[PDB]
Amino acid sequence: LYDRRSIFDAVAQSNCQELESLLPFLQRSKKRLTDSEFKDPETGKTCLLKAMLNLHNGQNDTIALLLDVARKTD
Repeated sequence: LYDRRSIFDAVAQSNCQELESLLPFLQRSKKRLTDSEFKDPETGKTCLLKAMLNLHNGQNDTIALLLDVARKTD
């Protein structure tokens, strides 16, 4: 299972393994990665923006992971 804090912590630490089950999680849950559950309640930022703000030497593998997930889900 996943929630906003878990995804944010994963992308912050560049943990591509932790998000391996995000695609089947969302597909079984029938809910989009862009849904208001994943947006910040105040700023409106999504997990992608959180990943973009945490880059290591200009690289963060979880960005391509998230983009692939969002492509595949809806």
